[PDB]
Amino acid sequence: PWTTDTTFDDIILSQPSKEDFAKFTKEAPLFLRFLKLVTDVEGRQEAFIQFA
Amino acid sequence: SVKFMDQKRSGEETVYFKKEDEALLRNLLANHPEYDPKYS
Repeated sequence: PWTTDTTFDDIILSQPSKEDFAKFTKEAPLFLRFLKLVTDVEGRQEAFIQFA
Repeated sequence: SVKFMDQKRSGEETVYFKKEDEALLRNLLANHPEYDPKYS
């Protein structure tokens, strides 16, 4: 699909770096629910709060 | 003068802290998501 800022390429031929990779925004809540559960079990809530 | 001062004070405090409670209700769930039922 057309994009004015991105281009598609082969990873091995490009040898891309982290800043060459393109960025997007992903929706959290579905993951954050599971993360809260996992952290409530494991006993590390600081990490959940920081990440949220 | 007595009921005057008392009721004026009560109304002013009520309005002020109504505003403050509105603001805190706005900014609660962000800084304290562990209560937010969106993540539960």
